This record gives sequence, C-alpha cells and structure tokens, in this order.
Amino acid sequence: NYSYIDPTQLPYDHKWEFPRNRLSFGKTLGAGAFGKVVEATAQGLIKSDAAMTVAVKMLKPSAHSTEREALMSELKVLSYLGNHENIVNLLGACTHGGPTLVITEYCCYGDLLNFLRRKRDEFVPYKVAPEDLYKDFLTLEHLLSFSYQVAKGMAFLASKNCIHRDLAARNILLTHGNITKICDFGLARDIKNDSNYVDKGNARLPVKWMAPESIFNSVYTFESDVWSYGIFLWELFSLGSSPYPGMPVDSKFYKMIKEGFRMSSPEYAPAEMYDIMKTCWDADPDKRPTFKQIVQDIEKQISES
Ligand SMILES: CCn1cc(CC(=O)Nc2ccc(Oc3ncnc4cc(OC)c(OC)cc34)cc2)cn1
Repeated sequence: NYSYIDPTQLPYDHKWEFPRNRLSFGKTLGAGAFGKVVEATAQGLIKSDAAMTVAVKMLKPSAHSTEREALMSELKVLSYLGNHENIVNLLGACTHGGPTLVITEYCCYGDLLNFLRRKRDEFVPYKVAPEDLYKDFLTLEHLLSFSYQVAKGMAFLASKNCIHRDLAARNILLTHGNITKICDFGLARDIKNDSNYVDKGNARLPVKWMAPESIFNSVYTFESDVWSYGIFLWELFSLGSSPYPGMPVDSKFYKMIKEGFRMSSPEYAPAEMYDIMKTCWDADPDKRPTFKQIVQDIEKQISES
C-alpha cells in the first residue's frame, strides 16, 4: 500500500488525542463502501472557548480488519508529515474508547473538480473588471496559481518519501484566499459508482491518471505521481473535463498508451504548461521532471506574467 515507507512502523503522537464527547456531527460530505467524511463542530479545540468546524473521517459498520488498519495507517502518515500549507492538515484524533476518528481542517469550497465545473461559464482568460470583481470570475492567473500550489505540496510529499497514488482534481480541496490543499478521500469515496475508476483484475483503479509502469507492472514511485500531475494539469486547463475524451478504457486504450499516444493541449493551456504535460508523460520515468523542477518552471512563468 506504501512503497518507500511502511506506515505501520510510524509512531502516533498522543498530543493529537481529542475527547470524542466534544464532537457534534452534522451532514455527510462524502461516503464510500466502508468509510465516510462528516462535517462536525469541535468544542475546546481553540485556546478560548470558541467552537470550530472540522471534517471527520470514520469507518462504517461494513468495514473489515483491512480498512481498520488503513485508517490507523493514514493517521500515522498525517502525524508524521506535520503541517504544510498545501496539504490538508491533521487537527486531532480519537483512538481510545471507541472506533478511530481522524480530525482534519474544513475547506469551505469543497473539491477542485466540482469548483472548475461550476466556474466553466464564468471564466475570463484575460483581466477581471473592477466593477465585476464581486462576481468572483475565475481567470488564467488563478489556474497558474493552483498548478504552482499543487506542485509545491507534491514536492513536500516526495521530500518525506511519500507517494500519493491517486493524484487528480477530485483529490484537491479549495479553501479561502484561493488556497488549494492536496487530500485523499480514500475509503470515503464511492469508487464503485464513479466512472473515473475502472475494473481491472480484482481492483477498481483510476486508469486514465495512471503511468504505464503502474498499469502493466503495479509499480508506484516518485515518477508515477509526476505522470498523474500531468493528467491533473490537463483537467485544470480544460476547466474540469474528463481526460482522453470519447475514449473508453479497453484493449485499444492500453495499446495506444504503450505505443506513445498522448492527449493534445486542453483549450485554455498556455504553451509552456503543455510543455510540462508532455515531459510528465514521457514513457521513460527517468526523463520526467521532479516536482521541485516543476515548481521552479511555474515560478518563472508567473514572474514573467
Ligand atoms: C495528502 C496527504 N493525505 C491527507 C489525507 C487525509 C485526507 O485527505 N482526508 C480527507 C479528505 C477529504 C475530506 O473532505 C473534506 N475535508 C474538508 N472540507 C471539505 C469540504 C467539503 O465541501 C464543502 C467537502 O465536500 C465533499 C469535503 C471536505 C476530509 C478528509 C490522506 N493523505
């Protein structure tokens, strides 16, 4: 489940322990076969007696030993990572006197994929009007900033020897001040009813975001996360369109990927962003850029713009 690090060997700092009786649950934000993410109010988490809204990940009674272990492993990884501005941050946990509860920060605008889809008809490639500034129009400047923030968060993950394995716009959250945060819905996503996940063997996998070595050899590395970032760039500069449009995942798809077929630039991508996508999609993982190199490339593009 984790390539370089074994999360079962990672420690859990008991400084994160929070009393479960101080949590009041609200609506369900997302749910899978064995897990769910719920909106909650945490009392006494702030130094003053002020309450705050949090997100809580938990298992359903349908979960088995495998899922119980996986939620505990997620908690250890989050505790091990520490705080980063471009990653969804750990706030606390409930490990004693009941099922395990993982408490993370609430992101007011939800997932990036749905945000892009809602903003599709309110997109401005050029500059926003001073009077129409209240309307909240999405611009090319916002898209370049989102690409930069996601590369930054990914460079941090790699420096900690962490591989995501499911990088996509659906696993990026949007909060205040146009801040994006890398996340992983994991067990709280209904993968059975999501057409972006395909039946391949005994698994349901996100094939259209996967590097060839992950599809044909089950290998996940720093370089395979870079390929998925390239697919995420295509989603972003297409304003949330599905990748490889009009093409189903079948024998013909696997053959074309192996033979070197690649998507052409999405409608709103600057040429230098499409240049990044092409290198992320190199058949040789050694020829792909690192997330650090991607960060430096986008940094130059922003300064020039
Ligand atoms: C990259 C390292 N890493 C982090 C993890 C843990 C993790 O990412 N868990 C996670 C993911 C998504 C969650 O869902 C939401 N959280 C906050 N706010 C939301 C707001 C929402 O709508 C307004 C909403 O709608 C559907 C969902 C929201 C909650 C927890 C694993 N690996």
